[PDB]
Amino acid sequence: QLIKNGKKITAFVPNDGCLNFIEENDEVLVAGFGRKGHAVGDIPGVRFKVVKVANVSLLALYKGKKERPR
Amino acid sequence: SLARAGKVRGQTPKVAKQEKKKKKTGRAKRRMQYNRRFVNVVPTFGKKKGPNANS
Amino acid sequence: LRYMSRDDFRVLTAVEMGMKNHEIVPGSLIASIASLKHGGCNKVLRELVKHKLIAWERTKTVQGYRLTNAGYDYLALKTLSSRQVVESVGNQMGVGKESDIYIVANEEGQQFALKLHRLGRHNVSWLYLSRLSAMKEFAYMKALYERKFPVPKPIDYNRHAVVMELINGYPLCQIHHVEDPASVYDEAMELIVKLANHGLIHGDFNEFNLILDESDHITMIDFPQMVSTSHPNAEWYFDRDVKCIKDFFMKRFSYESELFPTFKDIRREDTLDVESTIPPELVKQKVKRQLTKQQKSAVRRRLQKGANIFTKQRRENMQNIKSSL
Amino acid sequence: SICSTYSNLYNHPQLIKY
Amino acid sequence: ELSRVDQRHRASQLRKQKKEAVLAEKRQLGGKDGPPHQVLVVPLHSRISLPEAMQLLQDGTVHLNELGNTQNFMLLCPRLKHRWFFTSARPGDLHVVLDMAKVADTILFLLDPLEGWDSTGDYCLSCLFAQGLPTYTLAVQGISGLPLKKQIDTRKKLSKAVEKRFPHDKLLLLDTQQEAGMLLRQLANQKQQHLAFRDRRAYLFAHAVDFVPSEENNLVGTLKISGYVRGQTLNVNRLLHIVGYGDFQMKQIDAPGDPFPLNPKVLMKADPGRQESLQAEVIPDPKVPKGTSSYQAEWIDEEAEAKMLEKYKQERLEEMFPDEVDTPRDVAARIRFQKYRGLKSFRTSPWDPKENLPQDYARIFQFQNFTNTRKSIFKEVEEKEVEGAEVGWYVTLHVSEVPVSVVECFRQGTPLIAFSLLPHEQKMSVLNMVVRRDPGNTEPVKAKEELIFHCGFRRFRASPLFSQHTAADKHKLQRFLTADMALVATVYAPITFPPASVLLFKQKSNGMHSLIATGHLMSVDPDRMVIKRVVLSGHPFKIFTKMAVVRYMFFNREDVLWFKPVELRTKWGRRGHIKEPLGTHGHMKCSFDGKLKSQDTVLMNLYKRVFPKWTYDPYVPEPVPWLKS
RNA sequence: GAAACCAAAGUCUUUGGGUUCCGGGGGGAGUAUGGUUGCAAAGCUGAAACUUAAAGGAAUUGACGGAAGGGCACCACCAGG
RNA sequence: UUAAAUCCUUUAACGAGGAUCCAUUGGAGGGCAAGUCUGGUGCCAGCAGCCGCGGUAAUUCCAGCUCCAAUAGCGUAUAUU
Repeated sequence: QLIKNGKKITAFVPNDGCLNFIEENDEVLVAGFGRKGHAVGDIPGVRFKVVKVANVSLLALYKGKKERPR
Repeated sequence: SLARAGKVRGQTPKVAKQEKKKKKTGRAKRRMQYNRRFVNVVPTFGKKKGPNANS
Repeated sequence: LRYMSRDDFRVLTAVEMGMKNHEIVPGSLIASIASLKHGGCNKVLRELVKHKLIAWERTKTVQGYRLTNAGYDYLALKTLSSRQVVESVGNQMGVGKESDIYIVANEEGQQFALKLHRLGRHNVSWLYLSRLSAMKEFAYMKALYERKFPVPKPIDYNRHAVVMELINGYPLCQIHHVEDPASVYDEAMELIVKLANHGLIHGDFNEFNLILDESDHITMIDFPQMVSTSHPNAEWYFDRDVKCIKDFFMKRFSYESELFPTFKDIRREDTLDVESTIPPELVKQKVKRQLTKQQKSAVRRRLQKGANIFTKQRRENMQNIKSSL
Repeated sequence: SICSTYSNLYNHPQLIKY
Repeated sequence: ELSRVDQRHRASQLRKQKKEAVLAEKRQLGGKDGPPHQVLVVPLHSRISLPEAMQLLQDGTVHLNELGNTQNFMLLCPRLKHRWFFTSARPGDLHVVLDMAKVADTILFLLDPLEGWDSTGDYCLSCLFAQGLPTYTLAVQGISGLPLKKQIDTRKKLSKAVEKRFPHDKLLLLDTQQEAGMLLRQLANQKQQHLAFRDRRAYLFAHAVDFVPSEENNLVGTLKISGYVRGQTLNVNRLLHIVGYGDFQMKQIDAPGDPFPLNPKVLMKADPGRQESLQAEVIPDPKVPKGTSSYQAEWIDEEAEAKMLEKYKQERLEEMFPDEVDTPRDVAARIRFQKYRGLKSFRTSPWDPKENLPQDYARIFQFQNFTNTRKSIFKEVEEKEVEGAEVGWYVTLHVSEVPVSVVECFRQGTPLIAFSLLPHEQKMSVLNMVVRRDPGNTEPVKAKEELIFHCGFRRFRASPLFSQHTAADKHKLQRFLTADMALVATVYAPITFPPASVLLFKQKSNGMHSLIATGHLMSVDPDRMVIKRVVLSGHPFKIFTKMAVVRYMFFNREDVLWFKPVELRTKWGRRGHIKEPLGTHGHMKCSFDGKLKSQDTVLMNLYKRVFPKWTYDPYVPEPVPWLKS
């Protein structure tokens, strides 16, 4: 649920086991998928992907470069 | 019903990276890219082999 | 045996829907007519091929699945389980040429006999001819039991399966001696006159279609061959069956007949030879039916793209061409 | 006798009701 | 919205809603109505002396409170209109740091200039990050103690050293009283990270503790914890848990005079007998000739280090191979795997959650619907008001049954924090925690190993069961804690309400607690079944098309006959099931879907339900300061 | 000219004789809503949210016809042993 | 140098042998430059802008090795040409 207006969004969490980093009631930076508003490839009705969890990037957390605070 | 999260990441054996000598960088690397392609040319009848081609 | 008891009903019935109209049914059609679960039916099909439930067909262009002999058998037993007639399997099985006899047991523990038609043109036609055979046999079985005949009691019919009363004994062909030959002979001769009274001729009334119960009671089975008395050669099939029994008791038991029944009685009994105005509740149902049909048509076209086999064949040749150049 | 059991449901945790 | 002005008016209304919501949250803290602003300080590197900067930090008005070893103080000024209460902790001393950062509103990290932080500091930093950071502020000391030529480059070198933990945060230096004033100002006006556990409960930090023994020979009496209520409205009928000493029912609350107000005896409530929440952790009520045979009759110091290397090899055998266990040839296989069954499919095939249960389950409490009770309890805290003492009030608590050791260690230095337990939090259940392994340690950790848990404000030893973190009913047991996987630890523990941070420690040597795994608390229920698997290997040595002969899977004849309904599978992907047993030795004919390779291995999976060991004790020893080997 | 075809559907990358209407992947949808005309039924005008890798036009071989004609076979029948 | 400094420039001394004073980010089926290499996984996890890859020999996933493109930069989302 976005902060700046309050709309609900389904947002795809990218790499495998990256869902485990994201916990309920956490700050999440969401971005577009790539196609400006199309559901990209396989996933139906999902336009957005998670980029950061609690101000650290998923790309770092997967690669084991940083720790996630809570 | 089903749905593991990151099954294949935790099942794969954690293989340690081998220690190789450092690669040359910049002009030095480009020099080596030039000499590997245009200088020591080995004759072939039709050329069907690639640069990375493993078997 | 039957362990899986949810998705296996819906998938196998969907095959039977396509079997009535077409030969080999594609996997694209199956999921559309079984809309309760989407996507995960393809792994169910891979569990069905483990058993003798369905067969795969990938000839040249035709890609899909067809129902097997044993796979058609499981569907009837699954329907009979819901009607509370079949629960466990009895092992005494007399494997024949036209049909298989299976012992079945209910919730009570009472043992009944089950007939499964095994007619063996493509397999699609063979599993349709078995459907008409059971419906015809059950029709005669109901008709005779109601009219005082010593036949097995009809219980239930499902596609090709027929549940009957368990009369246990030996067929007349494998009988050495009978304690009272005369009383058994007169019982059998009465039953030919009985059928002729109801306007029926057995046609093949032999020692191969009669079973003795404790050498006292004669039981009749197998009824797809029966003919009307309106037939021009009605007395010929009548006399041939009489002479078949007349000679048999003289051959096996050395009993010569004192009574010679040759009466034509048609018919003193039943002729068995024939045998703001629109409420919002309705509006909701009608709107639902429209919206489901729009979704089902779109899912069909999504599944029709599965061609996956066409893409696999094209990829193999391209790798060979680039390597040779 | 093979891989079949009667295993009784006789001991369970006390559950807080809603 | 339409219309230029009407569109703007919409935005103007929403500003006034949000600004009122913000003003509501900030007036609750540090002032005339709110409590104090509790600030914890941690110097991370060993070089840093905290009294050097803490003497700059003190000057408004000071009120120097004191303990045995630790020296924490109150700061009060009407210039900034903000009440403070500072607390200082040494990293490595895990016991103290965590227990008083879980009440601290703000953490202030001190950093050395030439290096980033110490390895000892990094240890405490990994714990604080995972148990839940409040609001962090980074500070330095040796910056102005250097020439201008180096001072520019020193702050740049720090930024790169910091980025690997704190991604983007400003560093405020502490050298002058003017610099420290800038820091205080920054700590006061700050966006508060509301920690979820603290907000739904009601807690106290101890400012002063008095002990009145009923009988000195009994060594148990009445405690007098005086401090500020910070969480929610404190209800006397509810139980109270003191962090390191367990939970006990309290007698009386009283509200004396606030010792330090911003701008300068009577009891609030006595506890009734019936409305009182009860101290009950577990369930109360518990003819043949002479010589002829049977065949013809039918016609008629270094020990632990050796054990460590055994564990290292066991971990390798259970990472390369799933759960391959060799069948014993001495004992019968149907006897050794008595309680085991075969599943057709681990995902689908049914398993009763109330089937064959242990006697230890008839000692805990289940939830009829956990989430519905969780919503009901959380509503009755937020939307309801009770007759108790509000937040900001300086109170004193009287607790009926409390040991002497509580006060003894308080006067030594260790702080007391006491939080009011919610309804059904004294009772025990089966707690489930999803928890990933920390990259710090690489010690092999076995399944039923005794570990130290930190399930949010609680501390205990327990023997967990690690599992797959799935959405299905059955969960596969993991015999070792993997370095990258997220796993569910299942243990008998007194029922706490999510969300709660969960840490796992292990007693090393000399009494050093080593952080192995960090996570959080998931749903708490005993119905979540953990299943232990055993994979029995066999060998296909005679192979015909579709049917093959397998040996070394069993050794008896009726071993094969016992596991007849168990469906086999194969390393190269073939799915089969046994047909006939042949030999008196363990040989079997087996049907398959396809033809097996000679290079193949046949294997069947056996499953049993496993429940955790009852090894709950609330007492956990104080660890010594942590160091690197 | 994609082409079947077209002396126009030609004189078009060698692109400009005058001039009116009108289309811009398929759906949603010629639906809602507003306006207007209509006694009414309706007409004219006329969206969006959202969904989908396609929707289609020409031509071409003929896997399959539950299409038709022939021809052949005691691994088919007929008359038989 | 400069208000005074800093930086640059100018200069004494010390400062380089590969386990260093160690270069990164993306990718390696096609589009599109570069592996039918090895292990793991088995329509699962996942990847994939699109076409698609995965249901036991995976050139497409997770790794290892190897190679390619850009190079102190390089990915990703969005507005726009």
